[PDB]
Amino acid sequence: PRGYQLRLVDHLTKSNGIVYLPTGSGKTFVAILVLKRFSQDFDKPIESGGKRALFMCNTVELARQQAMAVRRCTNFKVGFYVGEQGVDDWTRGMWSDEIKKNQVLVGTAQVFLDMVTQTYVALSSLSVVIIDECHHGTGHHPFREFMRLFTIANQTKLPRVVGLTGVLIKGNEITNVATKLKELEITYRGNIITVSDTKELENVMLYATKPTEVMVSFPHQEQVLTVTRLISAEIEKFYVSLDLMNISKKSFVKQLFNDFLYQMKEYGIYAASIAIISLIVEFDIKRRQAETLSVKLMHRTALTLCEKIRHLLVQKLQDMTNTEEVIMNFSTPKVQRFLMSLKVSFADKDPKDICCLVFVERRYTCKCIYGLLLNYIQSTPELRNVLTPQFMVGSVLERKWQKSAIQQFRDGNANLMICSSVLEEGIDVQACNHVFILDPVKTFNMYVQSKGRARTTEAKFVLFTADKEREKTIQQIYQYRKAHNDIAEYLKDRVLEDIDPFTNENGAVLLPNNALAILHRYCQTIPTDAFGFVIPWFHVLQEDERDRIFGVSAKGKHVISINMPVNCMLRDTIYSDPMDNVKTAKISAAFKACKVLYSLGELNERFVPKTLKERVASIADVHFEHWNKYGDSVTAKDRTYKTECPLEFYDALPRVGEICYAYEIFLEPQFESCEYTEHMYLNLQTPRNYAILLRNKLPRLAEMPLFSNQGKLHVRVANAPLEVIIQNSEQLELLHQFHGMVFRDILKIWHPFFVLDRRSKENSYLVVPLILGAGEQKCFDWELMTNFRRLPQSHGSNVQQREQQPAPRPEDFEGKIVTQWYANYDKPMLVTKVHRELTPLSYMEKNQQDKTYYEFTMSKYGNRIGDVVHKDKFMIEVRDLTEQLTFYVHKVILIPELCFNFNFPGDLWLKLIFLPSILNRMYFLLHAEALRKRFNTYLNLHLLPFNGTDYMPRPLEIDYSLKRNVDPLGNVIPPMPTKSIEASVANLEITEFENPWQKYMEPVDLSRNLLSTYPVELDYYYHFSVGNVCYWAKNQFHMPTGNIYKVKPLLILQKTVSKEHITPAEQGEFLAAITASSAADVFDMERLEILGDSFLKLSATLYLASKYSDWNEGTLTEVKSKLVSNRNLLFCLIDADIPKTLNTIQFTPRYTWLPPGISLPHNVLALWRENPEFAKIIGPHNLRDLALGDEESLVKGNCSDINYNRFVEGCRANGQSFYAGADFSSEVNFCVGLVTIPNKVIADTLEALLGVIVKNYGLQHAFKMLEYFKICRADIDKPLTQLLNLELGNTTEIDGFLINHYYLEKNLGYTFKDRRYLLQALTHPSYPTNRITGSYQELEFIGDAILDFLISAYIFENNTKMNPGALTDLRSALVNNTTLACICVRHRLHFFILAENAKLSEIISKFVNFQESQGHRVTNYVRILLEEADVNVDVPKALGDVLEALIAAVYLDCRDLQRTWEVIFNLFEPELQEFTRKVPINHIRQLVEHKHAKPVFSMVSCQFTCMEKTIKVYGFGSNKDQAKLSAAKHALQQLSKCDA
Amino acid sequence: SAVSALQEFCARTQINLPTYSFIPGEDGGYVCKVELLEIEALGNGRSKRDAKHLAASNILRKIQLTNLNRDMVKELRDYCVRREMPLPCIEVVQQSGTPSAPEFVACCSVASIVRYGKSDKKKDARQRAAIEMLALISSESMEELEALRRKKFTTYWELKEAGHTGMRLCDRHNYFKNFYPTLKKEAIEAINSDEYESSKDKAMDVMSSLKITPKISEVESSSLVPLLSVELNCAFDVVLMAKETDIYDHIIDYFRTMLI
RNA sequence: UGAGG
RNA sequence: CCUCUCU
RNA sequence: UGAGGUAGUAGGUUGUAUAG
RNA sequence: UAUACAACCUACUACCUCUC
Repeated sequence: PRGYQLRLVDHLTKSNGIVYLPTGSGKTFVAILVLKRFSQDFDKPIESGGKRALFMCNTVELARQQAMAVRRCTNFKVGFYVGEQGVDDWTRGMWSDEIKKNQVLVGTAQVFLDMVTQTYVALSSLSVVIIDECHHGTGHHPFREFMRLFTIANQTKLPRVVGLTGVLIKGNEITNVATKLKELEITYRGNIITVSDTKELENVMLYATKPTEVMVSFPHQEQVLTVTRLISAEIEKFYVSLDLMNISKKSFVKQLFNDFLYQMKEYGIYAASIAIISLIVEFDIKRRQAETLSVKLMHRTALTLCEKIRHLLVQKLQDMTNTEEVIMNFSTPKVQRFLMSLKVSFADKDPKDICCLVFVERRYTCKCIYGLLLNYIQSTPELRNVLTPQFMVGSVLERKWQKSAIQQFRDGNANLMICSSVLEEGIDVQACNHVFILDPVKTFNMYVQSKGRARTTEAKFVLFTADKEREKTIQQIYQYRKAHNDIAEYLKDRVLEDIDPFTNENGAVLLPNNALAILHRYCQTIPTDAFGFVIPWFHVLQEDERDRIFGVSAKGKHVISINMPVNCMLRDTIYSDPMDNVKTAKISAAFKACKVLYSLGELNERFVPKTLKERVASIADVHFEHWNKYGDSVTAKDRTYKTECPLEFYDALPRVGEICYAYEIFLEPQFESCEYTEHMYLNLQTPRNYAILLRNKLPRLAEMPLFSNQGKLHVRVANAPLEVIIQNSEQLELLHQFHGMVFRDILKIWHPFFVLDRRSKENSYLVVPLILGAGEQKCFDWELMTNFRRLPQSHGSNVQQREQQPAPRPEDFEGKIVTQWYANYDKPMLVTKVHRELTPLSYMEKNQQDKTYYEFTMSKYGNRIGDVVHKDKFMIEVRDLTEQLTFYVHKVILIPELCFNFNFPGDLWLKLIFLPSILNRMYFLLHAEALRKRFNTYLNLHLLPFNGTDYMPRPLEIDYSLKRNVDPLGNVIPPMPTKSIEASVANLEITEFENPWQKYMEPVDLSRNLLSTYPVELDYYYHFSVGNVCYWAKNQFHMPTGNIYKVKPLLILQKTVSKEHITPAEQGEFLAAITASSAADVFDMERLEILGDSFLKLSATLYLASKYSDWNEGTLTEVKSKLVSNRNLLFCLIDADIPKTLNTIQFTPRYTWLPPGISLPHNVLALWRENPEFAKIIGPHNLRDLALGDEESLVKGNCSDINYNRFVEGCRANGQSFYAGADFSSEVNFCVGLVTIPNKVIADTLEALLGVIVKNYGLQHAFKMLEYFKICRADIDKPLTQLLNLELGNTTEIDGFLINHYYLEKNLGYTFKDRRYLLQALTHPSYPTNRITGSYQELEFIGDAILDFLISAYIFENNTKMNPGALTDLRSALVNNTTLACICVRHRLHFFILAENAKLSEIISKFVNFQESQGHRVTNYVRILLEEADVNVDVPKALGDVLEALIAAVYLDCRDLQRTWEVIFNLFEPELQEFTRKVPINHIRQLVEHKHAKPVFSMVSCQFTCMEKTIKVYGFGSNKDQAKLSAAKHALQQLSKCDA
Repeated sequence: SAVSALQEFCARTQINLPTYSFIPGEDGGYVCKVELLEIEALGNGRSKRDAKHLAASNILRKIQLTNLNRDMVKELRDYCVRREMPLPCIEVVQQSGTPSAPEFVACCSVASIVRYGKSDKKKDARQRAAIEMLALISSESMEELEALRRKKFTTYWELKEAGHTGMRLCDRHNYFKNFYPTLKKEAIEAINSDEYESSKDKAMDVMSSLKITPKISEVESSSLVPLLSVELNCAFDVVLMAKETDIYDHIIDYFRTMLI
């Protein structure tokens, strides 16, 4: 059912009344809710339909506390008017100005009484009057006098009166309860409204069961000791000496000493010894807290008397001998009887069984009895390990320590509670099996409250009394009982307490009775927060209201209106059919509302609420049709994709007599000349180059950056082809042979299964040398090609052959490539220069003088090489050529005779080393322009001057932030422990974090540990309290105006609004969009993925909001998740035929690359494609064995019959072998042009491609692309492009809910033209009064998307220098509900939310107090706090959702994404700056990167070591990841508590 | 570590390695002069390792462009023994980081008050904890007078030999009772005796026996017979106030009761 | 000044 | 007449 | 890649001397 | 409990040489 609180609030709305609830913490909320219900006319001036509210209190302290409660829990200006401000000294004029400015007036009864009498304010102007502590009405009290002003008044316009009373009757006034309560009801013109005793609230007066009352009488036994007389004489001498001193005051000193004397009379010598220690502590604290010397002297002498009294009491104790005997013998008979009673009642009973409360009158008695009890318990080996004492009193530290003590009792750690007398308010403790009132009862409230704690009928209520007062106390208790029963009788009657069934077109039945249940089930399905479900609200139409709705029919019958939650489709009131019985009238309202719902749908054939699965199945064909063709359904790993070369490279093998195109490749070293880089600088810039010869023309390509071992260089492909026509077949044979020579010999890429490929099917083009043979044009180098069909082998030389041939000539080795037959095997090296001066005999230039070089070469390899034959020739200077074939992740003076001379130019050998890398970048750059041209055409931007045929590509840009870790030699790579003890823990409250000290720094309780404390600990308690270790003119909505820790236009929005700012899509951006992270290249797609993902979410949100306007956020969120899911984008991109052209493998040219113009033998390759049966079996081992050579590898293209049969047999035999694994797919995939790509890289590509369109073209053009990818099926009526301006979607009526909307609008930084959007944004599903608009939930769906895109666009453009991994973390942190909740609290927008949930209000107040403590800034403590998503909760989701709804409402009103940006930036600028300097990380990442805590993760349970304690905390979450995150959050909380 | 980093920087720059000069220095602390190529630096600490790791920090800071000289653990223990406070427990409770340069956290707990010191060496971290605690606990011939008045260790090695719990706040009242037996019996035979003509003479004799020099001062009061404040020079900080006539009987009474 | 004693 | 509260 | 050497850092141990 | 000197052991860091 509804809250006891919300049922009270409605009654008080209909009629005047005296709200009575013994149990506390409910009246504040009830007062706040009754105040807001009478706040409709607050804003209007008092001249024109204006009303103001009053809050009168008996005391200044209570008036102040209520004034602040109303300031913290409401959005209405509050004015505190009490005596201390000289209100008596005011004028009619001043009072009129005060009632104009303020809206609620909080004060004391005396202030307002004069105000209404002097006619400064009138009863008619006021709207509600709330009397806190209204039991004070009786007599001539100003509360009663104010109500008498209500007898002589308009009698038409009289304000509602609400009386909140904790205690119905004043202390010890029980003569005639009935007459007194009747007089109280006559005084306040309203019946007392209480709540029946229930689980929700317990009423002490309306309970029937009574415990077994026991009267234990204790003997006088007045044997007077002399120690008490001596102490008394000494204290009175002190009193005489103190009054005379002329001066943390004398009164305080008298107070404490008199209280000790009370403890010594009432509780005996042993208890007094425990209590003098308390005085010693308090007099020591005050001596330190003394400004002037005179006071310090007074406190020092008081302390010295305390030390003397401590001694006299202690010696009396020792004369007898903390033993039981010392305590019992030397104590008062009252205490003796209580201790004896304690022993008999709790003797060896199970500890979890006993729960008892001992009640004392004074607050210091608690401490002195707690000490006595703890020592007695330690002493008695029977009552030890049976009872645990604890005390409570009915400063930050004092409140914190009391809260801890009460929580100890509730969880059963502490069996006994010593409570100070109840006084004004009851005790928050569970039903106690034994209640023992140690100190004589003096009040009726005390008796009722104490007895009410012994709830169980078996519980014993013992009250200890004097023999002399026995007869008197019996009467007082008996009169209280008679009185209590009389209050019970009076409050018993004040307690807050046919139809034709519808037949479906398909046969079904909807009986009306089932309909109330059916409506409740439907309400459960609607999107709901943790705080609870919202049930429909029924209201019996007033007789006067019945007139408008119905005429003759509404006579002699009743009508019930049903209002469904504001989230549901039925936002219209459904008045029932006029019927005789109120009970039937509800069965009619429910039946009618259910029938209306069925028409709208929202119900199955059997009238069962429609599930999410059924809702999505309906939208399946409209949107997710392309899923079915891939054997998948939206209702109820990785994939392999064939690779297809660019169309420019397909069928590009040159022919004979047909024009061919040679594109020259220019390498330009972007490094200067110094000895290390001299050879590279000159050799790269040599006029001789090489060219990509092919039949198809090539597009303009971008300059690409390659990082050599000596520095960086730029590779450029010539825009202007060189057109050459081949004369015959011999020239083409030379071309292909030289191409094969380059890859086989110079680059060692050849495999034993590679055959030159003369069929022009795929990746068929050649590489040709060029010389400046002609004056201007560079002729093809036929001479070089004829000369080097195959590179010469290093035969070495015979010692005699050496002697014969004239091997050494200076000119021959000017620039060639040479290798040494000895040592380095086939290591080719470049002759940089040949020193003419140096000779084998020359002294080694090397600072290590070995004299003649002839010495070292012979010494190193005497056996390997004969002594050099020619002793007088130039020495070659060589520089090694690196054996690395991938180039994008950022001096031996040998003897000539000994080196085999390859006659290759050597200007070309380096350039050809970079060729494999250049070809793999040309391959993907060609695909990139294919995708560029394809998308510009669909957008019809192809004809634009910059995007047209005149388009010049821009040099590729290097992301300088990618980690790109490098293994040695340029390959890209794909502590101390200590022992600790074991423990466990309980979840930390938000309140604990508010305190600014670590747990270890907290001072000990001197109060609960009086005998074990040292003077050192007392010094610490004082200095910590000093802080040496750790308002009525300003509105609630005021921002502090300082650093918490003209907005520049976003370029994307500028490109969207204006055509002029559009810049061309670039080939470079498209290469980044296709290049995955695995490619291990300088650029990737992880950044465009961010902008693209944000756009896709923004566009899917706007599309679903426009197409299906009348859905709940639940269904829209679910359908949006399916639209943006990895599976949907996978299927869309696969349908788009783009995933074949993707860069997703690391470039190893030696193991996994099939070079252009060469392939597997046509025979084997055909076997693979024609026969899928044998495809699986073929493995790398089988292919290597082919070893075809000579004719089969070059001139012929098919493996020989013998080889073919051998291959086939070997592979099928492989089934019966060690290699039966058949996971051979990865190794042989490159051989047949297949690439396995993870399903995530495909969706990341689709988003990256959207991102390239969003960045360069703008939102409008990007929307058209979604139709291309078939993500959004655009309806004929509404264009996809106009999604932004599509309709996503009484002044006094709206402004009634929005009271101080001026301050909301000032803090937001935007003024709303239409406030309907503002009211919708602030409304909450629970709010039952707003029938104009819907809830935040609808606007929140739109706001989350808008905010995410706008923030993502900012982080993308501004924060270029962050690893794409951080730009994700930054985005996640900024958009988190916690971050939004903090900004909502900081900007003071929490006050304007419209809800009626008690839990929600409770948690919002706690979170606002915590944030105010922190300083309105997003700290780690807020991030670790539990949130609604993690799944009680201390971070409400409503605070962030309201901020998102306000951001949506700003856009909906303005219809400008630049104004919405300006608002968002002014709100988030502090967060943006802070999170850019220090980006926060995941909770799992924090826990695993913590230096001292090694996380062990199992309802996932994390065992971590924190400062010598191994604590395991369990995380409960619906999902395994959600449970792990909860465990990590609970852990991080414990680490934050006990840190170093 | 600082030394390791300076060591590695020299290797990387391909320059001369640092030369370290340690002298005995002032008080008990050595001073370390780092000699580096083209620069000179200074850093002094309690131990040679401590001085070296400070020298290193100072020179390293000038290239890019405190250490007490006593045993603070021992000093804190001596201070606690002197003031009668529960003896400190300093224990390394957490080791974490690379075995080449680790991080050690050590707790120091005088009674319930804990302060943490963290460093790169087990000993340095203990010293760090001890220093932090001493400052918090803190915020000389008297101890000679208090030694004659009552048996007291006044240093840790004297205590370690004999083998304190610490005076609880509840048990501070026994201060006069714990005075040396010879002094007490005499001050009692002085109190019980009535040979003295004046109570002023008795009061002075009993206080003189206990070696307490009284501080009689003028307390401002609205009374004909002067109100005087008798202050005492003892750890207990006894302070009494009475009228002139009663001042000397109250001294006698306090002493009798407390001495009993 | 109002309530209680 | 006193306590508490109020002005 | 493996092996060896030099300088350092941190822990533990042992023995001597010193202060406390 | 610190300090100074010498030895042993363990874990690690920088550099160098040789080899692959």
